[PDB]
Amino acid sequence: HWGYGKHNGPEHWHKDFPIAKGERQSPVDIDTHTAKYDPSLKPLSVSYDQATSLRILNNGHAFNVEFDDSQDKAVLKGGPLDGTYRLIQFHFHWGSLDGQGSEHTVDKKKYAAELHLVHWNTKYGDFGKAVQQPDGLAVLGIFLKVGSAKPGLQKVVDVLDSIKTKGKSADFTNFDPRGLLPESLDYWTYPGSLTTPPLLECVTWIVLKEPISVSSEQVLKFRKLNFNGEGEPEELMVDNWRPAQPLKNRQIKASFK
Ligand SMILES: NS(=O)(=O)c1ccc(CCNC(=O)Cc2ccc(O)c(Cl)c2)cc1
Ligand SMILES: [Zn+2]
Repeated sequence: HWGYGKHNGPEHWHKDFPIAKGERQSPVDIDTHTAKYDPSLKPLSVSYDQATSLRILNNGHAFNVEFDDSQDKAVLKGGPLDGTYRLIQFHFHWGSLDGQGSEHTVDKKKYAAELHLVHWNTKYGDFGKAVQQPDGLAVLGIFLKVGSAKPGLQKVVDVLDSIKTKGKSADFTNFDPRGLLPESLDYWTYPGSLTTPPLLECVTWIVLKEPISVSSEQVLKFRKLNFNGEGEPEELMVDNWRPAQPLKNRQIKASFK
């Protein structure tokens, strides 16, 4: 099916998923000098105190740390968001080299990786229904640069050996996602889509200005994962990012000056 190779990559997705050339596709390049400061935006509220992580899965495209979203245990509110959005999972997109890997770019600059904390609007009952709504999801994006290690990410790095191939999963309870956040919550926001098929245009993107630093050794372990399943020829899971798409008729708002 779809992937990140030369024959099934982003350039090919539009054939099976025509929405790939849609009105509000993601990611996009964030031109910092074109974004408009919006004084009406309310403070962003990240409430992850009662977060309940459950499992980590290699789905052949990336790895997901899944949470229990049967109640409002971990939610995102405020900012450009109306209502409550529950955290369902988080994952990353990364490159084969430190100079590439992120999906969104800042003034054309590419980061080593990008973290996506996915949340769904509770007004819609379940994730499946939410992806069919223009304001169904809220994804918090965090850029990762290479430098000093991120203590809060090590627990994720150390379990990757147990889910090397597609389809593999492992118990991953008691993980605190608050350990992956930077100091500042300053952000940029715009209406977009999922960055992978089905590419549904149901996302309110909130991208933080401040990146987090991770060590070369931590990102190197991300690159040892496989796109393939067990017993199959090895294809390293690297460069699983979609490039920037046309902004078209959209405006990016900033929470800061
Ligand atoms: N890179 S990104 O923009 O943050 C991002 C985030 C999340 C997704 C997963 C979307 N999955 C489905 O749509 C399948 C589904 C369909 C019905 C369901 O009930 C359930 Cl649970 C799942 C893709 C990309
Ligand atoms: Zn993503």
